[PDB]
Amino acid sequence: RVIQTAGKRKTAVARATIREGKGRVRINHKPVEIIEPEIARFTIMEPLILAGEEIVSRVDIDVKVEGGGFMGQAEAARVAIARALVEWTNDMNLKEKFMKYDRTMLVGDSRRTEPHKPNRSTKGPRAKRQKSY
Amino acid sequence: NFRHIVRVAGVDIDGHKQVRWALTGIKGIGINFATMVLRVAGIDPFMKAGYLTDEQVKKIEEILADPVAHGIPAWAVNRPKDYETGKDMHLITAKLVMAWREDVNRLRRIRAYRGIRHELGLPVRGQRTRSNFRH
Amino acid sequence: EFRYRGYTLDELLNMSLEEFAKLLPSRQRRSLKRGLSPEQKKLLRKIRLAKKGKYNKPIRTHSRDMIVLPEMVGMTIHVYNGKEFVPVEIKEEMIGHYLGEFAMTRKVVQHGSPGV
Amino acid sequence: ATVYDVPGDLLVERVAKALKEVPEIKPPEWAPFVKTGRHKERLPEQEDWWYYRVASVFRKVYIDGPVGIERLRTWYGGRKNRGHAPEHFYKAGGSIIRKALQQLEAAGFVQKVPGEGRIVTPKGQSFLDKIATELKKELEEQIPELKKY
Amino acid sequence: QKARIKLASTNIKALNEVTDQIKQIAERTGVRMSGPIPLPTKRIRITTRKSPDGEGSATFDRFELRVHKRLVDIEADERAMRQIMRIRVPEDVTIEIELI
Amino acid sequence: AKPLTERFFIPKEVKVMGRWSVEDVTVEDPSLKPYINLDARILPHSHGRYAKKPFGKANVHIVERLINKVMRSGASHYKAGGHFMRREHRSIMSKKMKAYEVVKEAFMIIERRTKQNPIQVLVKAIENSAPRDTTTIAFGGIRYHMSVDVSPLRRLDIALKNIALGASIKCYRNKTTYAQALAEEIIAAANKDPKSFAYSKKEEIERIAQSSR
Amino acid sequence: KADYNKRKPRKFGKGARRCMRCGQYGPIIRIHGLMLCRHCFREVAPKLGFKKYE
RNA sequence: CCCCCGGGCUACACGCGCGCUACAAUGGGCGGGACAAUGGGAUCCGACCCCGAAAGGGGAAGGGAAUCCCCUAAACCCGCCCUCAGUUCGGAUCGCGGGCUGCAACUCGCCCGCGUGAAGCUGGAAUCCCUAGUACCCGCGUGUCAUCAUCGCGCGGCGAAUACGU
Ligand SMILES: [Zn+2]
Repeated sequence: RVIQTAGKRKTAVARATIREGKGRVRINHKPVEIIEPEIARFTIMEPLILAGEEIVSRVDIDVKVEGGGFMGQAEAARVAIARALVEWTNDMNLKEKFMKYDRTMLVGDSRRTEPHKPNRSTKGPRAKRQKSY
Repeated sequence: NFRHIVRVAGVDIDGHKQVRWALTGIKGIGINFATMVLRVAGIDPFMKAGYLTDEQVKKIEEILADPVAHGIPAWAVNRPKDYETGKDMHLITAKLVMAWREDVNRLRRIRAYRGIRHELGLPVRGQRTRSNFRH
Repeated sequence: EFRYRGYTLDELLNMSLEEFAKLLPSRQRRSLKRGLSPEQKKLLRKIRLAKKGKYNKPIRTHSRDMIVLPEMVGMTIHVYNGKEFVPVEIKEEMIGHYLGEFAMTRKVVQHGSPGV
Repeated sequence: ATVYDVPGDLLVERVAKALKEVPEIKPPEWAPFVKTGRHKERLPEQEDWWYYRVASVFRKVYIDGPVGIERLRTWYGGRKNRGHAPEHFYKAGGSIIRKALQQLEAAGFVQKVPGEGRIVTPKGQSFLDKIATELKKELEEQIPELKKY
Repeated sequence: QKARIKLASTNIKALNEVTDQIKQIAERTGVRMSGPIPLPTKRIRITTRKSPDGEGSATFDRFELRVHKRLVDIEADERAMRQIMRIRVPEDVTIEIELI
Repeated sequence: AKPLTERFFIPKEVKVMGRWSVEDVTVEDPSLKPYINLDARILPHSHGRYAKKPFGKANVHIVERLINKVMRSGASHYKAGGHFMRREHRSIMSKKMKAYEVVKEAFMIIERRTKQNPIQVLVKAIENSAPRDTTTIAFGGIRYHMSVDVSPLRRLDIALKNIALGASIKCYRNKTTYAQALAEEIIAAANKDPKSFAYSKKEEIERIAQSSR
Repeated sequence: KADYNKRKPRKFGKGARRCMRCGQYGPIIRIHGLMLCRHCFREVAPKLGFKKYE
């Protein structure tokens, strides 16, 4: 059987697919073990290392992620992978573990950008020019 | 087996530096023209200077004397379509200074805008002289 | 002796327009290819009449974007600066220049002392 | 086994090392006298940069094909130091890319779809995948997690 | 053998009207329709300065015109065209039909 | 160049950066024990989630706090080591990757030179760089410079800021690097050497405070 | 005599575009075939259908 | 008052406001590897092919815009050179040449190549903006527009420190 999941992180969207296999994970056609940089690789692989060998050596996961930066892509893929694993196992020990570790694995992140306002719109909403009187 | 300060045309360049960057101490030669001349001569610019054979120096000089004949495209040269002869040429320091001088002086001799700006010492091209350019 | 890129005057005079333009810089080549205008051409007629006989008067003009050609050497041309007609006697080393480079608009600034 | 199982760095390096046996791929007359784009300051420091550029163009036509010259220009361009003015992005030059692709064609590694771009041929595919197989067998010595792939 | 209908309007009342009309037509009659399909809304923004002079702090008015878009495919029966072309087409709606 | 077994590193156990443990680390100051987060993690990155809540900083791992301190430009609107440090385009501001790597190298050097756990080293350094100060209080109309005690959370903020500033100092317009500087600072503060900006300022602050008691 | 009274047909420049309501020359909204000054547009926008939507 | 030609608002011993670039290793260069969103588009956007070292030139599919185009962004990662110097930092000023727009480019436009290589080694008294996807850092679109963006209005990328007070 096959299962599909999704994940969102600011402006980025990931779709993951899990099925039976040997333990391979691919993100945009390439393995996760040669993902650079390390700060994104650990981000993506933290749920797998929490789930363990006896669960991950039996499945194969493929993620297609597009939009919004490499860090956002990595977070979205992490979310999708956690959700897919929890569903595929229908295990609750895993869910408790993930929740005590970081509840944004399964739950998402709702933060987006604030629109910009005049008096130096380019910089941001709250930043302004300086005066000297 | 490395000369620590070599003596190239007119100039006593430093041997402690690579050749491409040591040749840069000559007026009329940048890093890019230097790399060109060295790739034509057949020398490794990425090597510590000092082992600059007399014949290598002589060939560098042969090239600097007439670069176009030895390749060196006419668009990588310092003075294309010379006002008096055509004959795209590259000058190093001496008729370089003198050629700058002659250009400015011919501009002054006909009483042109640019010549008068050179005389008075003010910006020549188009700049706005109200807020900046304070002596 | 004067030599413009190898060639002398007597040669530049007999040379064509498309040959001469190959010696000039890009800007003047482009201008002279895109072509002259009614004003410039009436001035050229005036000059060709003056260099031989008919015209016996000074040559005045408002045309400052006009380019100095070899056929214009040996003449005097009065160019407008906005207020007055400045005389310019055209020397061989002017070739390739606009008439406005030899007729200035603003006066040299000699600063006084600041005020309040 | 495939181009997607190894990194682009080592693969481009090894492909450039291997392209030095194809006689149809030789640097042109003006190669040692030019920069790679207006956005550049200084010209290339390596003496065998042609082969690296050709190998990269080859891998790119593989990955993102069919593709033409302007998109490759956009990939190979970059940021510029404009002096006291702020920095802008500018695209690279086209003659290098054209000559690279024409050489790969003459060598029979790519072909042009009549109307949209250029793609690789089966022999080009085999070239790349064999080189990647070699490199992956080498890497498995260090990263034992790649064996399963 | 299918006819394609493009509807554009600044008001959704007329759009709901026309689309329910077409649905009733093609349902009471034997003829198939795919949709209606909502296309992305096209908005025109014009931002200008309030002050007629140059003094005072600068403040800006943001004006926005919105345009909604719908698509339908109707299978192009004969009775279909005859009963479709004669419908109340208000002035706040633009309609364009073509063949495929 | 970095070897490949370090460029492509794969962790298997829950460990800070996959390399260093926490169970062998022991705090001793009962005031700072409950604010030094020693949770077992792999990536110290919280993405700014714990800022809004008042005491939300006690849930952030020390390493993430240090990384965020190191993520700085230097000293604007005040002088440190005698001089302003304003970089403004060559600064690592909003670049957590570089700070991550700096801290990693520093930890490697510390382990190499000490043969202990760099987290234990950092813990003792904090313990020895946390100051136990003076302010201005008005007892009605009149104001006096008084001596008041400090809270653990502000102590921690002080110590981390001072360590990072010491590193930024010793790496200023010199041949030394930021990682080596941070390692030097940490070892010095842990073994109580006056060579350390942080221990120095701790002693100075307590010295002044003792006066105005 | 009668010729030195009418203006040339400019194709580009500030002097090729007017406002059909006020007659001004310079600050003309150019957006989407509209030819109105900023003042006149800000006065007659709702009658064309623009709104706040902020 | 209404039209045409030429000049000027671009003039510079100086005092000020707002900014851009820097005074370097928390970096410069070369070659490789990645990753967006907002908006706009008929004599307009122009993929694809061919010329050209570059700027640019010659043809031209399609597209009245969830269909085609502008559009493989930079900061970031990898390897090599440089190792604390007015330097491989910095990049003003000037010379020769090659192009575009336009009826016209000197006064008074923008781009490209080769050369040239000025101040500046962290900044007193004083003073500005910022409580979270905020501030700092990075680039892009659109308005103006025949040509010209260190500006205004907006867009996403990476992403903190402190206080929950007077
Ligand atoms: Zn009006």
